[PDB]
Amino acid sequence: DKAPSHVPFLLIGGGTAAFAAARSIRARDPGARVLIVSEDPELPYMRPPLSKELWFSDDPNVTKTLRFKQWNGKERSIYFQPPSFYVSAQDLPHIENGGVAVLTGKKVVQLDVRDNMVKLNDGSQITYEKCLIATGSTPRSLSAIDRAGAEVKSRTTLFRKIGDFRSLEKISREVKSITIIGGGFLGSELACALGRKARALGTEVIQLFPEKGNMGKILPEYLSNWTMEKVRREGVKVMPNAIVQSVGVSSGKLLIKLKDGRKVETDHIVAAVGLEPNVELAKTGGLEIDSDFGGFRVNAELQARSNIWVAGDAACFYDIKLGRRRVEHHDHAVVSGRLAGENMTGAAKPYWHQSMFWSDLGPDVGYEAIGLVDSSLPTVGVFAKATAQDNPKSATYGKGVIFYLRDKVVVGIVLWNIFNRMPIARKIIKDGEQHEDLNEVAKLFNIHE
Ligand SMILES: Cc1cc2nc3c(=O)[nH]c(=O)nc-3n(C[C@H](O)[C@H](O)[C@H](O)COP(=O)(O)OP(=O)(O)OC[C@H]3O[C@@H](n4cnc5c(N)ncnc54)[C@H](O)[C@@H]3O)c2cc1C
Repeated sequence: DKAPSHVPFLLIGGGTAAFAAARSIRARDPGARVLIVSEDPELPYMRPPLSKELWFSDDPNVTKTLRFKQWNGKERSIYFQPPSFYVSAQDLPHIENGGVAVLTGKKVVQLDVRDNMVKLNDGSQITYEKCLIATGSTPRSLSAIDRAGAEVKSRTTLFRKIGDFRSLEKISREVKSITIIGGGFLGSELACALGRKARALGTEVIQLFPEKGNMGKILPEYLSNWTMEKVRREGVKVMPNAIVQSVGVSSGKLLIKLKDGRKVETDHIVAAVGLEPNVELAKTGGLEIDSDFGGFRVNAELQARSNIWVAGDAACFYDIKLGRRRVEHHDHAVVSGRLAGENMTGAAKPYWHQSMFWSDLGPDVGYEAIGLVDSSLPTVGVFAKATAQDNPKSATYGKGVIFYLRDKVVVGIVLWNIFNRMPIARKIIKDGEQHEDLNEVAKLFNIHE
């Protein structure tokens, strides 16, 4: 497949924000010709199932089919659309009423804003009328791993893509002990997925991290501690307050030394320690990056320059209500991709509809969030006992709401085992009231007493 020399809409990166923008552009302009350039070999696909539902499939071919059952048992593909949705890049200029093409296996390596042109890694050049940068993020590594040898590096997984799901799933069936470094939602999701697999055979899964509990940077202490206990009960050796000093090999085994003196022996490492946005194109492009939040600096309309927009993980945007931010979540990529697509077809609209976040630690435990969520912000938590419907599966102390406050106004919300109430949370954040009583506000989420 060969890119044309010119395309009206060029989308750089072939993930969630690009796919959503393509969909939005085609809705706004049913004859649009849209080219997605994607460095990966696969068509656009969603990432969340890679750490969740693909692990809970009992079909041993799931690795090949990439089809998963949602918690409620409905089956679907990780791909946003099948191959029949797309047209070829070479045919894109000619097909009547246009289409969406994906040039896979190609990376955009230079952006020339003045001449509305990009160059690919193979030396082809493509001129565009409107461009979206949707390049996503790259995993941080741990310095202790960077200092270790090549064997350690080759037995350390940075969990991002289909290839990683496949490689780690295989490892899971081969080794006796896997260690996850990182206490965030992704680390914790992998801990639960791996712990579930380990269970039949009682093999070992370790999760270690510097905080006092799982998701300690986002959740307050009570709930972070509650979450750690839940992960432990999934059959995981959880080691909080753990700072890695070094990692080496010995007797074929990986040896992890912690600052506090503890040592861990394991067969494979998964490092889930957060991300950096992929801003390589900003230097050739002369595009500003945000030194406070990372990412391309764009405005409330996701716009960087006259015919360049940025969406998804890579976009540091101005939120008129909540302030400048960069958000790295699936629904944000959907919302911002869609918005950029509308703005690329004349919309001129600001980011307004607040995107949400979720995480499931199996069919039985679910979190959703929206707005400014950071455990350093003042929080107020209101909780209750869970009913049988308060879990991710049935949706399609055991529950509660956490309010995140700034200038005594709710700027963020976390819902713990409370589903189908995101719109209420969104409306509370939108209205920016000073609430006399957050226990009264908790009643909007069916949390009483
Ligand atoms: C395992 C996993 C589980 C997750 N679970 C959740 C969840 O439960 N809930 C949630 O809210 N969020 C979740 N996320 C986060 C969510 O997937 C991301 O926020 C989302 O993928 C961001 O979309 P994006 O378009 O910005 O980037 P991506 O979807 O990452 O797409 C960027 C694509 O562009 C490619 N690319 C980069 N640079 C170039 C270039 N120069 N040329 C060509 N191609 C390029 C990249 O290789 C990549 O394929 C998860 C992420 C992972 C990895």
